[PDB]
Amino acid sequence: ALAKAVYERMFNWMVTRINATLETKQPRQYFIGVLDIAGFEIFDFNSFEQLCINFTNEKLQQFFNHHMFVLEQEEYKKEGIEWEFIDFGMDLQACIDLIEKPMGIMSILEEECMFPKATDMTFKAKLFDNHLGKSSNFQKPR
Amino acid sequence: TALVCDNGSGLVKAGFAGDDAPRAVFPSIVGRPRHQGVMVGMGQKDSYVGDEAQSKRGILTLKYPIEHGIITNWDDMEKIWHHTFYNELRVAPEEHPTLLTEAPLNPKANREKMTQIMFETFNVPAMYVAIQAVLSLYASGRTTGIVLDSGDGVTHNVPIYEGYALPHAIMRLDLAGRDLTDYLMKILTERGYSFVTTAEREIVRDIKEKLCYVALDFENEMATAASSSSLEKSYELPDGQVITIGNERFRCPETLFQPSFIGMESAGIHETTYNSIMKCDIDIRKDLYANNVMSGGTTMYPGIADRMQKEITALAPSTMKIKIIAPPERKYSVWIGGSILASLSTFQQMWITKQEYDEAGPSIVHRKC
Amino acid sequence: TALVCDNGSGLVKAGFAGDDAPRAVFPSIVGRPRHQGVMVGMGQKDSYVGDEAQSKRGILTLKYPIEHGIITNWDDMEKIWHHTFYNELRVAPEEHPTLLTEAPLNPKANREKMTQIMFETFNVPAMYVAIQAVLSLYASGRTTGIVLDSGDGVTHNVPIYEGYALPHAIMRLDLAGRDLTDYLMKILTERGYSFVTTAEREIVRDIKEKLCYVALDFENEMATAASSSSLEKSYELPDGQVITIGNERFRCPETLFQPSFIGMESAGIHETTYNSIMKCDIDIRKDLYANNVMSGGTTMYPGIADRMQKEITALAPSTMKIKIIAPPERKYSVWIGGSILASLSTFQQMWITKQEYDEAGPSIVHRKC
Amino acid sequence: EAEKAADESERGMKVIESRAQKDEEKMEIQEIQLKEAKHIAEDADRKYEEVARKLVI
Amino acid sequence: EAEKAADESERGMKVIESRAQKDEEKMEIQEIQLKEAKHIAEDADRKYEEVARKLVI
Ligand SMILES: Nc1ncnc2c1ncn2[C@@H]1O[C@H](COP(=O)(O)OP(=O)(O)O)[C@@H](O)[C@H]1O
Ligand SMILES: Nc1ncnc2c1ncn2[C@@H]1O[C@H](COP(=O)(O)OP(=O)(O)O)[C@@H](O)[C@H]1O
Ligand SMILES: [Mg+2]
Ligand SMILES: [Mg+2]
Repeated sequence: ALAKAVYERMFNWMVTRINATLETKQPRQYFIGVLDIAGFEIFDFNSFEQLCINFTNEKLQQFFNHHMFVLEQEEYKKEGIEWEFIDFGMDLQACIDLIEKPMGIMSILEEECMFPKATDMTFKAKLFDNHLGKSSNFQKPR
Repeated sequence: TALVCDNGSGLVKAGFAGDDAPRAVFPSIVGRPRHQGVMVGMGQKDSYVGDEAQSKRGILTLKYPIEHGIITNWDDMEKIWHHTFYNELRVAPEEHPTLLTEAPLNPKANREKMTQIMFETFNVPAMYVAIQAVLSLYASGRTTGIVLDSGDGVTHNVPIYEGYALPHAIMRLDLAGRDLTDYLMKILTERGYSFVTTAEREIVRDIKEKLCYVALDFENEMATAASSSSLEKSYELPDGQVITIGNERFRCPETLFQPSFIGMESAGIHETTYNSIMKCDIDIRKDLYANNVMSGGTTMYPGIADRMQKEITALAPSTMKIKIIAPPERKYSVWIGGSILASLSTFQQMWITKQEYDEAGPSIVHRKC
Repeated sequence: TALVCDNGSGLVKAGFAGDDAPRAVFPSIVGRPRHQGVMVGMGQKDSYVGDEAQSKRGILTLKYPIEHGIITNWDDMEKIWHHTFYNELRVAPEEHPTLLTEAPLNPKANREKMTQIMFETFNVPAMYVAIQAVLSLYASGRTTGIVLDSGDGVTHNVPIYEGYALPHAIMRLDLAGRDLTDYLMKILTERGYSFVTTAEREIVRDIKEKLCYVALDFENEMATAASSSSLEKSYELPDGQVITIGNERFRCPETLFQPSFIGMESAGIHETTYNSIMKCDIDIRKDLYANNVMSGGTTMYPGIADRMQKEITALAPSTMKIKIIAPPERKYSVWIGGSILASLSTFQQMWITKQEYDEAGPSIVHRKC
Repeated sequence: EAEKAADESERGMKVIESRAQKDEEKMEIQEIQLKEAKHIAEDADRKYEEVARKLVI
Repeated sequence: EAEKAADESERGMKVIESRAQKDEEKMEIQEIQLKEAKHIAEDADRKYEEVARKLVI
């Protein structure tokens, strides 16, 4: 853990130094930002890392859906007759709750590491107990 | 982030959920002035609490409101609650779920009224008292074994296997921590010193804190320190004197291992814990011997782990491995476990929200724990 | 490759058709917790099955759902089916014909409802229950003789000549394997030990597993071990103690050879098998005496073969050769034969496809077997 | 004097601990050898008792 | 503090020495038992050969 933390913080400090050699002193206040993010990941033998990255990638799609919904909402409002189903973001919220919302999935790992005698199988046993059928997005492959 | 605040008679310790160290810990003394006021304009405080009170014991009388895991003279213990919440930890209870601690079975009425007092005036959102030992177990990450916390007010054992709190063998004992101090009073009268008052009676536990190591083969070590002057130790009071303690040094803690000195006719802790071992199945003894965990306070005395190992291995059949778990995280393991338990998300559903109490009446704590 | 799964009360054994060894075998215990849950967040399993359940008997109650070849409390035996199929052998039944086992004549309603429960929920393709003894016969490659399987739940004999299952002499007896254990409880109370609970009651069959050898001339061997201390044997429980068993060692299995001890007024197994011999023609006795085959379990006790030979040759006219076939493949011969039977291609046409059951109603098992 | 005296006893503790670990490792292999010797003796008793029964028959 | 540390190093050395003495005591008892278990196994093999030879005759 210590090694990981020291490496990460080292990297960010190098980012600070890159800012340093590029420093400015003009009145700059309004920026247009380009962000690069890891792409959606689906392939063989995917552990935790993939779950994390996929969650990050899809939250941005949640952001997109809400944004386009806002603009089209006002536009259709000018032509106001009736909207189908507000908040396009629900389509993703249905799984956002499963991944994050307290005692969802990600929370279960937080709780499980704390709990004594962390054993891998008990993790899945708890998940099956807690979010099968109870959660309409948690099922088993074959 | 709810809260966790220990109840134990000795040191009311306060902290926050999840944090690995109690934010503030202080002795549970409550003090009142025992002389008239002489220098007009002092603006005297009518009562004192905690280390502030311990600061000026000189003109103070000390009431411990918590004896033998029973909360007596509730007025001052409420005063301690109030001082804790606002001055030490410094948040209004109105925005923090709270968890307390309680010895195995103390009385029935205790919880059933304490929940009320801390839940009606402090107006806390939610609370759940958890029996000491199961919490101590969590604190060490071992979900199977016997707990011997012996928190200063009371000493007790539970068998817990595979995470089941097997009730009927719970073997409580009132060989409290304070009573070692009180007996040390009587044993220290003999060397010619005298400690009549209450303030000195508080000092002596401090002098107990350093100079009490339990020793194997009590007879041989006793005759040893009697014949030779090797361990004649010294110490000083905040008075100027220096005091020389002889074999009382290792005659203090052995009241634990046999109570014939204090008088109480209930076997020493090692025999009680062996008893509670032998009052379970013939298959749980395989593991129970292996995960023996000390806890609470009053076991920071050096050696006590080893002496305990000797006594048990003598008592138990010499085919089991009795390697006892005594981490030096003791005296706080209660609180560490409490914080971890408060950190468990699944645990969130358990404790009692105000609605249930209001609509159900006080007994809800017993009915639902 | 269909399947073969024994029903017998003791050890539900699972494997595959053709294979010479059951893939997985486990005791048929079903367990429930008998204490409240104390360490929040365990995620307790609401029931347990098989060696997993046997692992933690400490806080468990044991129900055997299979007594005397009758399947009682069907809920848990269905639980055992479910655990078998998915966890031990690990294939969905949807793609595997299945064969079961059954004692000679237990009740009428047993099969007539068990086929339904295992054929309607598990949705198996096809099934056919086969009476124990005829299966045991194939297992040894001898198509003529008398079978004495005495599977732990029930003991019985059949005469089978030239591959004909001659019904009327089938001589069932409820001198089960478990009841030897239960009697051993009462006989072991006398030496001063005590085994009240259920977990210890499970242990004792284990302690029976090694220390019970049946001895000829019971009177003389009994007085022998009484006079001399030669065979005084020792053993240890997973507790630390060591237990010393005297003549109970060879007074255990002899309840089989005479039931006066257990009380049941039905002659010992040797007399019953001789009886079933003498209830056939005067020409089949020529061969029947020669091919006597033990089977099932509860006959791995050393010596029992020889003692049996002595009793029979004493009973039968001393002009026949009674050489009894007791291979050490016992305790599994049921399952070996079952696999071989499932391997027979001509046998494929026999068992019941779903169509017949659906269009005919439940009685099809009795009508067609 | 006190720091010098402590240095002697912690050095003596370390060498006696090294001997104690050597004794423990030797004790555990001798324990396994004793269990193996008991098992072959018990199996040999069973082998003797079985042939003794067979002879009388 | 140096005097307190010197007492802890003395106690450490003394308790590990006491444990090492108990390990040494147990080690000889295991060797005594080991000889008995081996002698019983050899005696059982000799006694088996007597019965097994007579059984063939
Ligand atoms: N240096 C020390 N050595 C041994 N015991 C001590 C020392 N200092 C304090 N103690 C004991 O620890 C006790 C506190 O234990 P207790 O109050 O029962 O647990 P908790 O403080 O968690 O409620 C005090 O009564 C005191 O006797
Ligand atoms: N070492 C042993 N010696 C003799 N009998 C044993 C031993 N171990 C187990 N058994 C007996 O075998 C029995 C199993 O037989 P049973 O269940 O009737 O046949 P199956 O297991 O094929 O259904 C157990 O009840 C037990 O009493
Ligand atoms: Mg305290
Ligand atoms: Mg069986």
